[PDB]
Amino acid sequence: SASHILIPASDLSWSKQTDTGITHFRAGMTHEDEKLIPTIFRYITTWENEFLDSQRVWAEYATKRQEAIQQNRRLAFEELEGSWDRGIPRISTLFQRDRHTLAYDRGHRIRREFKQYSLERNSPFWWTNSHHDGKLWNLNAYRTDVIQALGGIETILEHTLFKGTGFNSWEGLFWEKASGFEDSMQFKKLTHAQRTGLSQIPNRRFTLWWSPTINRANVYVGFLVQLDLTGIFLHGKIPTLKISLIQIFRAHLWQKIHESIVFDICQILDGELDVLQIESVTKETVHPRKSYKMNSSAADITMESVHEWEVSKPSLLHETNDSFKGLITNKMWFDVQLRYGDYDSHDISRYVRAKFLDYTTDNVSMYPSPTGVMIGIDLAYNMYDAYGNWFNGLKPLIQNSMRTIMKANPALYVLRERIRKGLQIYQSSVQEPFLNSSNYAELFNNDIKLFVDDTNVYRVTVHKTFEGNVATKAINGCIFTLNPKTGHLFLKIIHTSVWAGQKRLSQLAKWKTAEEVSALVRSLPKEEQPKQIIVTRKAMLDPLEVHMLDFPNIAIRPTELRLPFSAAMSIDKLSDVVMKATEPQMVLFNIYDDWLDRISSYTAFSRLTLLLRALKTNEESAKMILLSDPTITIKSYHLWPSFTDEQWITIESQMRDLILTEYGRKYNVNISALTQTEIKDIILG
Amino acid sequence: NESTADILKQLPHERLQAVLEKIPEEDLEVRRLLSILKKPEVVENEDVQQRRIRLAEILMVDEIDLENINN
Amino acid sequence: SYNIEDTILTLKESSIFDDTDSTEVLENVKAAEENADREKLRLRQMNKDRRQKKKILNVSSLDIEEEEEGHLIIG
Amino acid sequence: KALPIPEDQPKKKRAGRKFRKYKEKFRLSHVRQLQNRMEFGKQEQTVLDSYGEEVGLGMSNTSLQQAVGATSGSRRSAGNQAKLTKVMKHRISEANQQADEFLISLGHN
Amino acid sequence: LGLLPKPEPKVKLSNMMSVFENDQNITDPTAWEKVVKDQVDLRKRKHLEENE
Amino acid sequence: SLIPGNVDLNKLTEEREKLLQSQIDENLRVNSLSDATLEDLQKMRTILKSYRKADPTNPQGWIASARLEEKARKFSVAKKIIENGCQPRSSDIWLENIRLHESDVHYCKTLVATAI
Amino acid sequence: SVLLPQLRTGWHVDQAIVTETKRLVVIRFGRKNDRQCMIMDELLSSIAERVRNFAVIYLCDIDEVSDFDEMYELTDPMTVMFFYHNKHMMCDFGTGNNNKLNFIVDDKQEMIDILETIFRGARKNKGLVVSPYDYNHK
Amino acid sequence: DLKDVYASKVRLNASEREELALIEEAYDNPHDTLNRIKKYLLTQRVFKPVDITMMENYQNISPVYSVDPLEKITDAYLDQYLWYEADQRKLFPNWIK
RNA sequence: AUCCUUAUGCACGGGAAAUACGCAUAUCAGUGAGGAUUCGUCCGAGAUUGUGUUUUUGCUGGUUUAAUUAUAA
Repeated sequence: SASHILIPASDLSWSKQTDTGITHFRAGMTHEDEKLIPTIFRYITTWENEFLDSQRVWAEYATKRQEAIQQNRRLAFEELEGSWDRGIPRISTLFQRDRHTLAYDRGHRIRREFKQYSLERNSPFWWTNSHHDGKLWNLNAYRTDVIQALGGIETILEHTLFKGTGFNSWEGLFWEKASGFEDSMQFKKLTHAQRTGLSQIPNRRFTLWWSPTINRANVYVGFLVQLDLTGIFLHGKIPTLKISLIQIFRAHLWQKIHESIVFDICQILDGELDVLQIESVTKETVHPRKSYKMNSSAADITMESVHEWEVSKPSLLHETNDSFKGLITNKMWFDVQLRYGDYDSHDISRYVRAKFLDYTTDNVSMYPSPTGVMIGIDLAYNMYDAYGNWFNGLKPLIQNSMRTIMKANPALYVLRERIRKGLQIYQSSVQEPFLNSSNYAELFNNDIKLFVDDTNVYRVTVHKTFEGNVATKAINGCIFTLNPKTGHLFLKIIHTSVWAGQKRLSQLAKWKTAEEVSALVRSLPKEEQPKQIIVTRKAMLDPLEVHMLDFPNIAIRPTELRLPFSAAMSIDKLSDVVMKATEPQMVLFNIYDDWLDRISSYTAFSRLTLLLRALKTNEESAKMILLSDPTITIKSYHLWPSFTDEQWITIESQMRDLILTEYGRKYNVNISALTQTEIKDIILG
Repeated sequence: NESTADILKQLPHERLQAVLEKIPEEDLEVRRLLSILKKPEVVENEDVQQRRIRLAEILMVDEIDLENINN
Repeated sequence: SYNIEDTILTLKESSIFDDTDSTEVLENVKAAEENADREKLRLRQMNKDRRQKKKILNVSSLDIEEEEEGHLIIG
Repeated sequence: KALPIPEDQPKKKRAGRKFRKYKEKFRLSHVRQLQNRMEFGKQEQTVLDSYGEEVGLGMSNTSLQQAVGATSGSRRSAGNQAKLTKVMKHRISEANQQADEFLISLGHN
Repeated sequence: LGLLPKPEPKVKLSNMMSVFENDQNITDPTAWEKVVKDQVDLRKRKHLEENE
Repeated sequence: SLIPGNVDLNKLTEEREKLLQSQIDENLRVNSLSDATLEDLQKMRTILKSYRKADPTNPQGWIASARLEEKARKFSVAKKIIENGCQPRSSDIWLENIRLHESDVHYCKTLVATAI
Repeated sequence: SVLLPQLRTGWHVDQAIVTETKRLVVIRFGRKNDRQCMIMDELLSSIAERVRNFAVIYLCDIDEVSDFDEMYELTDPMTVMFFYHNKHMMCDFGTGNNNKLNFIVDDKQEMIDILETIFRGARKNKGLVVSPYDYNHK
Repeated sequence: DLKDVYASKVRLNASEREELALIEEAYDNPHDTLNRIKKYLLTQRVFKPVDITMMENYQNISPVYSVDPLEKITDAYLDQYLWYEADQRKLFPNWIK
């Protein structure tokens, strides 16, 4: 902005909800130099000031050059780090990595003006390459000064729906550029009209995101209308927001919310008959259309007295001091009313006591006893209030009720999705698609790849005895990595001695591992360094990255498949090497033995997944199934007993059978009910 | 059991395929019948069978009457 | 140093910065996946029963909340 | 020629192996998505176009790689790497050899 | 029109991992290796055969 | 490949000249990417803090929070952070801190001296 | 013009509107001495064949047959109306009168996006088509 | 400098991806492409038509030319050269600016 | 009797492209389609015109509980 236009003081007021109570904010009571949207004019340096800095800066340059030269040294990067950003050729130029090839570029400035002719796009900066000169301005600071000068983020978001999606804090989230969605819809085949229709949506996400302040009295004036079945008003047609709001409320969602809440409350007091001595409580019948009818209202929940109840002056959920001596009466009700608010009125409380005092003292509103509590809710902001008559054991209950509820109802939570689609905000987890059973076949593609296990790295194992109890030891652990193609393992054993002098071994472990991976890749010539390194435990995303930074090519996935690579340690030869380890070391193996020469990597990996997936289950009772033929040799070379192919047909038939049997036993779904899919998922997860 | 077998025979490949069936199999007899129909006696590289086919195609395309009506 | 249980125990998965200063646990590898797959299974059979037999769940606030709800050794 | 008919059609979904490699072209990459995701509340990375105008690459670098300016190697799809049209291809190669024999005529002489 | 047998996917080693034909893709790893391998040699034979 | 940040020319040239001259003989931190945002810098500070409080000793940990941090900023932060964790057997900590904090023959040779 | 066929009777009208099965019906109501009723006649003259698949165009002077004037409320020189399976198609232009049409559209491509857009809407049975373009200020 | 029209673009149209192809090939097998250049210099005197479309300042219409991507290469090489030498030999004096 | 070669056909394995390919009673076209240059020559088979598809052809993949009926009166 270059212009003088300032912040109407009414727009700096905001709100927040504490469990203790609503807290409010206005910074506008205190009158100061009133608030101006900072404008470009201050963020730019007059050309003079620069050029002058060009003389001097270049001077101290050439001098200090002759200084390091006077040492036969070259200018340390250090000095000029005093000031980079100043001078017309600037500085970072001199430190550009590529300068040796730019000296061979000449006459750029004549070109860059001529680019006018060769091609179309306007080139509003034609007087510099940023390679030669560097960068001639920073509008960074501007960003901040606009935010702050608008009163800090929160005071903005109060202008949004963002409370509606009810993320607690925004700090984990990413947007979705619309341009992506739009383009991703352009590669299809679209009529020119269809094409224009992709102009809109990147608005339509906007006017939602701003709908509270766009939609309000002070703005469109005009006359209200309601959306069809719901409780929202439109000061003007706003043809976008209408449609998108509809798609936020369908299946008559408004109601289903209402009912869901009320229903949950009676499910509360229902349990509470005892505590308060309430002779009963009823969900009333409701004119089905009540939830959104505004002018008039009826009660909802009915409440009874073993003897009677001492009412109070009607008060607010967060208020403390009570007068029960005020009255004594019998039987109570509740209303649940929803309003979907604006930035104009986002504060419910006043909305409550307006509706309480009104409807209570109203003629047409029908509340069987003039005793009962108003519970309203802001859908828009997730706010809630109740201004009721009061008993012992209500507020201490009810507060705890609502709290739990806002975290709970399927309904509300089906706003907080269905909206946060419309806005397309997402929580950030990881974009990287995991291996799933669908994804699975890709493993055998031609990428060099690894699996990595932290499970057995730290092992203190327990056994039962005669006297004290629980024989328990720290054990040399295994860091179990493999490449399913060549079947080379890597075991980094971590010896107990390293563990001793540290605490809180959880994190430190994972870090030990992450290093073992980084260096372990560094034991590989890049020809043999892999691409997808497939993590098991999610938490290993972070620690690998930091140590895998220098290897940008190498993508890291976790999976959803629980992979039985720890049960390998059950193997004799393995636990031999590992249990005997006196020091942390690296030990290679081929788990495939040679199944390769016999049959392809795929199967070879499959049957392996069988042996393991069972060795988490039948374990030794499976180990007999391996050992049921003594005639058959296990070399020092190999691990698995060699066989014929047929013999494996038989084995894998058995092994296959087990995991089913024991599975459908533990989980008591008979084997016979399972789809081929389902079975193999069970083999995998 | 009609429209099926109809389209089935009405399909051009089959419809030819019967017309192949009846014609003799020799170099000499067929090749004769070729040159009688005026066509080139031999096409550059073809083993006998393909020559027979080559007739059948010529018969269908032109919609000639049968080889007896040829003669 | 905190335990959950010739049995071996391994460190349970925990995030570095989310864990920060917190009590660390020792679980059995087979028992973790065991319990998790029992619970998740109980959810699946209830899915097939609900969607197949077309029954509507009671649930709501306290039930879903309780669903959100879902020994030291010296060595 | 008459514009066909506005009416949409049920999608034929045939995804082979072959057919897939023919798709990878027209469908946004992975990286090309990790542009689009704009980290909330925090200014983008942007770079300067030819024209210096800023192309936001929003998430294309995991925030650990912003602090170090590590750019990305990540994954580079060879699937959509642009390739010549048929015709143009032979004009290229053809002209290349022709110029090369002309050259070798400057080679021996 | 039904007269002929509906076709079936040819399955090679490279292709074997992919095929979602119902048949023991994992469960029988080696018995599934079997039908594939003997499938290929079925064809290959039929080639040599026909030539002869 | 067109994600614009990744490009610098000089590496390009060395790689290409080798490709060309080799062919014929057989025939016989870039400026473009904008600076680190604040709270990301804050994040790396945090994760490095957790990885430091992993092991107080084992200097490679502090070394990371030295080098990685020092790559975006350094300034006084890095120097005080390297002087802290050095509280000495490994000549490596000294190889890095020498090369860093020295800046003058006097203090250069104080990191020389106490090291010796 | 010569491409555009014309109507001489309210009988022609309602038969046409009934007797075009599968595609939109477009009718200009306007008086030959009007200005726009020439212009718009041209614009539609250039789109006739190009749309002929999913719609069809007819010219009707109010002065010829003024019958419908009362029932469809015809003011202005030129009002185009769209009928598909005998139903009056209603596409809100933001102009403030959702029914029918009034003013002049100055782009072929536009006009096509309209005839199309409405069409596609009318094939689903939605009574409201929402124009691509809000020209309201007209 | 034939690359950086694109470095923003998400979606290459047809003619583009043709160029960007060439730019990458010649950018890959240089010795060949250089040879192709040198020949073009030493002989080629005929060229494919070149296409105008006009920019706008809304005030001065300016012309805009577009050339076959091939030819554009030998050009941009040559041009690059002439400016390199010409300033190596100090042809252009001060006041041309 | 063996081999190579050549072309064509049936195949088998493998890769590549699907801005490619068609189609046409079109129209022409070694009786020159088209092109080049060092201006002496050289090269020598399709081009035009219209038209259709072309994020595709066929197929196949996964998520938005039957009837019958029994008492002592």
